[PDB]
Formats: sequence, structure tokens, C-alpha cells
Amino acid sequence: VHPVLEKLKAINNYNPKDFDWNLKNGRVFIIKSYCEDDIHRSIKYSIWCSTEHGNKRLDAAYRSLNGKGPLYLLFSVNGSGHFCGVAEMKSVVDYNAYAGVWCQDKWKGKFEVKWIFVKDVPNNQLRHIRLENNDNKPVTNSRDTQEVPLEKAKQVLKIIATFKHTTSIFDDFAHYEKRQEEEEAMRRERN
Repeated sequence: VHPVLEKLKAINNYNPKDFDWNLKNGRVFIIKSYCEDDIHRSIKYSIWCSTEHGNKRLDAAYRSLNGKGPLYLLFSVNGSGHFCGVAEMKSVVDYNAYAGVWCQDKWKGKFEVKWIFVKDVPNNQLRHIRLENNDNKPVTNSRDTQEVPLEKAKQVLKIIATFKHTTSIFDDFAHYEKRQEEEEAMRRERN
């Protein structure tokens, strides 16, 4: 286990056993990430960034929720065929600061997150749940920042929370540490 990840696991409480999936209120959105690298950076730095369109949608929902319930984010890397975890949105969107940690280097802005679940859940465990707000297409064919209606979100979160996973993005944390070192070395060589 890479020492950087060991410390993150020590300071956090990933994959809790008492998560309340029977949401009484709050709101739930799908996050469709470009790349595994972004998940690694988000876990390390507890920030996320979507496109300009996606950031505005998440900011508006977080602000309208007014702290009365949680806003959860269900993450899936594009092309992967699975979800890779769940985080809670923990701040308003900052539209002006570049985070400098995404595969899409051009993205401006960020918001704070708290990672709760970090676990791979195959799409075949969720594809039967359809979203009445996306003309009843499966939740697994959603685009980035698609909202999951509350009752469907309870079903999805129950499956994610209880799934006996075998793999997660933590498995090759060492690879992404090395990629970050190289990404940073490349920027230093430019300067």
C-alpha cells in the first residue's frame, strides 16, 4: 500500500457500514469523469470540477438545497462500465480558480467534496434502475451531472453501499502517484 494512501485511509473513514441510504431529503447527481487520474486527485485533494455547464448545475442545486440535506455525487469514469465511489459536495463552486489537477487541463473552477465510498460497483448491479427525468433511460446511460430522483437514488445508494466490492481506484494508487510525478516534471521542464 502506497504510504500516501495509507495516510488518507487513516485520516478518513472510507466505506462506512452505517451509511443512511434511505435518504429523507437531499439530492443525488451522477458524475461522469474523463479519467481515473481525476479520481485519484479528487481523493487526495477533496475537490472536484466539471465542465462549465456541469459546475453551474451542481452549484445551483447545492445552493437551492440550502444545507437542508446532503448533495451526493455518484462517480463513474467514462467508458468504465462501473461506478467507482460516492462523495458529498461540501462547498459552493469557485468559478475563478484553476485547480490544475485534471486530465482536462483547461477546466477552471472547483468545489469541495468529502469522499464516502471508494469501491467499484459494476453497472450490471444498477442498470435496471431507470430515471423518469431522463425519459426512463437506465441510470447507467446518464451523462455528467444527471440528477437521480430521490426514490431512485435510495435504491442506487443502497446497492452501492452494500455491494461486496473486490476492486477500487485504490488498487493502483501507486501508478497515479507516478503519473502525477511525471505530469509535474513535464511542467518543470517547460519552465
